[PDB]
Amino acid sequence: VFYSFVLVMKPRQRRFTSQALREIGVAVYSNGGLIRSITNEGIMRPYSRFRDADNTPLTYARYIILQLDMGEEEMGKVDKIIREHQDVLMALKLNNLERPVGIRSGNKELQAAYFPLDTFTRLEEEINWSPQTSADIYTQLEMNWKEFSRTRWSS
Amino acid sequence: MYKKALHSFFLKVHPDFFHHNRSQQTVNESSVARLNELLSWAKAFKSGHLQPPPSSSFTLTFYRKPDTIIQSTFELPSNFAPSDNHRGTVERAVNKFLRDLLRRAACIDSVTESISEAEDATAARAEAKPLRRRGPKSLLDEAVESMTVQWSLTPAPTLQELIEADQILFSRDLSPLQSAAALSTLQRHLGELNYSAWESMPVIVSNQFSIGDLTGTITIPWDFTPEQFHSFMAHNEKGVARCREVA
Amino acid sequence: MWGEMPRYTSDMVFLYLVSRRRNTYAVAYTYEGKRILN
Amino acid sequence: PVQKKRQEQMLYGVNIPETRQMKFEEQHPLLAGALRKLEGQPKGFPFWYRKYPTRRHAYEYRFSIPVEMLDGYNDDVKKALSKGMMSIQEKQFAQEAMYMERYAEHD
Amino acid sequence: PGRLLTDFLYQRVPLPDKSCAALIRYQRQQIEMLEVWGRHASFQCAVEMFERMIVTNIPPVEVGVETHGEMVLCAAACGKWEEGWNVYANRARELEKESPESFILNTFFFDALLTLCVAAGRVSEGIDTLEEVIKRNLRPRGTML
Amino acid sequence: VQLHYHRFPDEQLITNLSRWRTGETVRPSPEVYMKLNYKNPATISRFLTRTGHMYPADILPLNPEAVVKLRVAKAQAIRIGLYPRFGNPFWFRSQKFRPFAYNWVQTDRIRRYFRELEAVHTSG
Amino acid sequence: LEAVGSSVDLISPIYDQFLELCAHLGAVASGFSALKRIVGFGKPLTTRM
Amino acid sequence: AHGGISHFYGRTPMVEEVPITLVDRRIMHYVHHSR
Amino acid sequence: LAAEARREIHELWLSAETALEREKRVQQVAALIEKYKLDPSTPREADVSRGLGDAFDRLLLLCLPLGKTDAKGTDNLERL
Amino acid sequence: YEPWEHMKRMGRLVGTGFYIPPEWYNHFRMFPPINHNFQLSPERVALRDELARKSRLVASEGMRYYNIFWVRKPLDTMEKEYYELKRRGVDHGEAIRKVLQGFYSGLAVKKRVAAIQAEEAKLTGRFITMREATVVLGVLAKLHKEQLT
Amino acid sequence: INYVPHAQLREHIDKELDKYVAGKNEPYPLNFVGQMPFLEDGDGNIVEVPESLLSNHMAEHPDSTAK
Amino acid sequence: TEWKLSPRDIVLRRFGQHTKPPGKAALDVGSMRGSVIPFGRSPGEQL
Repeated sequence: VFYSFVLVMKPRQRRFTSQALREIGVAVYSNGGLIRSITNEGIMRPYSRFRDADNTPLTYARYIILQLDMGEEEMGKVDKIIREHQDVLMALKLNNLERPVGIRSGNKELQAAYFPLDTFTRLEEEINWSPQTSADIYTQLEMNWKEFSRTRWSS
Repeated sequence: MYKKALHSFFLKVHPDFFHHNRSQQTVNESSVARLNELLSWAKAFKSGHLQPPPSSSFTLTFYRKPDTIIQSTFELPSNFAPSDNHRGTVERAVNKFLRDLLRRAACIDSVTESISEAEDATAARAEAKPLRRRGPKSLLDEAVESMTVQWSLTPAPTLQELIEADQILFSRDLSPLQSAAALSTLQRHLGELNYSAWESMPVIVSNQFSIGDLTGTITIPWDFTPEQFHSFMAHNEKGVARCREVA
Repeated sequence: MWGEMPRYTSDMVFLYLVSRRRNTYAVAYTYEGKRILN
Repeated sequence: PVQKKRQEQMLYGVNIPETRQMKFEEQHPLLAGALRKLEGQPKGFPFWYRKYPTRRHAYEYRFSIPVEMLDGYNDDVKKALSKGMMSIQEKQFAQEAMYMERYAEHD
Repeated sequence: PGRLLTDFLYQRVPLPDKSCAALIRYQRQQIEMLEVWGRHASFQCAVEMFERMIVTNIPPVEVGVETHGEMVLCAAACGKWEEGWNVYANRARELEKESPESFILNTFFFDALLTLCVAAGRVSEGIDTLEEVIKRNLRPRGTML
Repeated sequence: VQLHYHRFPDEQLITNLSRWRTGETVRPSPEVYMKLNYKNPATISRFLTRTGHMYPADILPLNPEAVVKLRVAKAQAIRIGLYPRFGNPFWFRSQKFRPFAYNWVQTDRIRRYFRELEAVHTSG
Repeated sequence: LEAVGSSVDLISPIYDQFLELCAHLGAVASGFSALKRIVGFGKPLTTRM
Repeated sequence: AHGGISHFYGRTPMVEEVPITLVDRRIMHYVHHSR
Repeated sequence: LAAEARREIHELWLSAETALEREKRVQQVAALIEKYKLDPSTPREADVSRGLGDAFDRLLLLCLPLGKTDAKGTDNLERL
Repeated sequence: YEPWEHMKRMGRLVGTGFYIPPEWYNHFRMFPPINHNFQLSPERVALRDELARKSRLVASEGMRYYNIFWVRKPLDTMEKEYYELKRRGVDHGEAIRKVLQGFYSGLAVKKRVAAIQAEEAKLTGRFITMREATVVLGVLAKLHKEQLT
Repeated sequence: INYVPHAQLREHIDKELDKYVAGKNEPYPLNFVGQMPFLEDGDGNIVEVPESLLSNHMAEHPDSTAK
Repeated sequence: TEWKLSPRDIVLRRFGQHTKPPGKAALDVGSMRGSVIPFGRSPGEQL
């Protein structure tokens, strides 16, 4: 993925959240960009939060994942819009996707021994594995699991 | 050297590839067990501790998949003895037998079998007039290592795993003490004599010498001797195979 | 918020004990956030 | 390290060894490759490899991907690999590759 | 240039139209020096400087015809016809009509307009601007022609 | 019925297969590396002992790549709003990693099973 | 041109015009030998060629 | 805010659930080791 | 059916090694292709091609020398 | 302060002709002081890991038959079948696909044999297995202990 | 990779927002962090809170109907 | 593409270029008490 964005936003009404997401998508499309995936992780319970528009230190927020393929000139505009949006409490940008983190710190041999195409072609979920997912699931993908997952409740 | 030829031969003659003919499969199992014993005691001879062969002369029979019957006879020399000269010459004898078996299987090539014959003739010439001298393995060494690492008979199930296998049964006709007598002192040190092909047959203990009353199972009375069990399974071998096939 | 983090109760009183190099302080507060005693 | 970076930037597969497994792939098998059901059936032998000896011959798309390689792919992927998405390093290499094409003695 | 304007305002000097236009022209030189994919940040810096010049009441700072023309030149160099023609040229014209003779449009302003028209590909607007220059009874420039 | 209640029902096919992998007669793991990211507070808490501050004792065996990845993952988690500045929520969870008696309640079930088996035997 | 680099792709029209020139000149051997160059470039043959 | 969830509720480095004299001594020993 | 196709390909290869007409070999390879259904539209099941192995390349090379101008004699190679 | 320096000094002292050499000088000329300077198969392992990973998942979730015994026999037969495919043809992807098919077929047939034998024995009401017998013995012993207490 | 087109923007964001709705039931997919988000009935209405933090949630906000 | 360079700025060292000049190496000339002879005044020395 070119760029990833995690948006922590105040859990406003459905119409307001939809309008904010629509504005973000319209800006991304108008700036000559593409959205790989937009997902809503629901309302969670962060350890600490402090709103900026309402100045209320309360722990209630919603998380959203947005994957983009945009150039730097337009990604600057998109980042500015997202950061200046009143609803976006905290936006974090992952730009360390096409290159593994800290290969230079790791070793000089690994500095030029990586292929960016694999990371670019894979989605953000494969780049950063979720706790519930596993390589067991990945191998179950190519094991013809439909014809095998038939006695999973035989006991 | 002979690695590819031995791999092809074991692929052709391995019993695990013949499920349609259980008789052929068990014949191949017995033949490969005898071959493994032959190679083991030949390696013992080569190392230096010499013991009488289990069978000085015997015929080994194998069956080959289409893509006949391969029977090769191993014979020991008349002057065979635990002497060092016969220790050296039995290696050539077993190499000749193995190369004959491979040639009948058609896996080896004419050039490589001629090379083996040349090596045997060279060793025979050298053992007469003493020489001096100061690497690739032989056919026997390649065969033993391939049998150990790649083409080996699956280990026989132990009674501990047979407990959870749902294959060991005993009825109320006999007491738990009798069942324990039938199990503990008759399976720990007496399971080596039992046939490998028999290992897939569920075992029941009951006061009767019958070939089984359930589907695909056989029963043996408690406090039996291993010789008596061997005699019974030699008396009846077709019924157990047919029952396993129909099950 | 979850896991090993303790889950408080509205009846429990939070006592703060702050020791200094040459002083010490003991204060208490209710769950609502009121000073039980100075 | 600088010479390795320049060599990788100028040439296609210098970092790939004969075993076709980089050191990073050796140490992190999961981050290097993933499982994909669709087989590479359309991808056969590249019959257009004669015209792309070095990266400087293909500065039109990201990662110096030849145009012929994007045939059975969507216009979305084409736009994602178009010129606008090229990074700063990619654009600088495109400029220097244009100049090398203009003033080069051989490939 | 932003730090330059900040230092001038900190020194509290009465920046005239020539000084404001000089600062904007320095910013424009930086813009045209920078690469094509690096013009947006510089243009934003230019508009921030323009806002500061507009809203700084003390010291006396005047935004004149030359400064507006330089902002139009910045917009042309960046490549923003919508942001340049409909905003800064319109603001300059409104200032001229609001203040009689205090915001007269020089040949430089119309040269900037023609530069923007050429950069954006606008031909009708460029012809209209040149015709306006001709009608206002002042000679054009060689660059304008 | 079971003689003993093993830790996992598939332990027989898990532990035996794991032992057999190496072949017998009877530095971060890749999985935790891919798990190591901002959205996995458990993994970073494994290497962060007690308070959020890390310690060089685990750094010494761990690769510098792993160390920098852990640092950036912790920073990103803090910025996104989880895994707070001080203290690791999964401390005792990481402490696991260290960075023929039949019950009377089963006896009744077995007896009911045998009564049903008696009924089945009478039926058949 | 082949020895030096290039980014644009005019190989097919270039060889088509070269084959037309060989047709006008009578260079059947050169026209037939350009087919090997076309094959090496991987371009398909044309009815005009 | 010093009630319920507080400002230092997320910034508390060491938490031990329940005598507490042993806990306090152990925490002081750990702090002494750290410093 | 894979082993049967393998031995059939071996017999066809020995027949082609023996003096045979080019049209005859074209007919033989086309008949084998149609009887074993070596078609791109065949699904994963009953796909003899995936199991042919050496027979696959043998059949691939069996048809080329007899190309001539027959449309079938070209499209059999195209299908393979 | 070196053995070589001492030897050289003694030698050049003797060379003057006015110093009777000690015996150790000639002896160390004969024996000079010691100097300190001037000085399983990886492919088989990978295949076994692949087949184990493809078998454990299908046996744990797909099959849910944790009571499979003598798992070495199906595993070894499947490995030998993989080799047979590798020799009969190219069979890389085809062999990988047939791995799971063959292993699942073997597990299914063994499980069906075990289930039908157990159900037939239970319906007949005879042929109680060893696990059931020993569980009966254990629960009877526990009830005996309870009655004693 | 199934990209998000320009047309299917509202019709995708609405579905993403209603991914977690009480009425739909079904096994709700775990979030990216691997936990259970607060199930919302609609327009920001907390209904279901995880049992691990239910006590803390009730203590912080009393008279809240959640399970 | 474009070269927006300025020789006047390059020569006048606008933006403050720096060259890291040599230090005592150029300045030092040794003692000039006598004449420079081959192998120096004291060829070879033992410490």
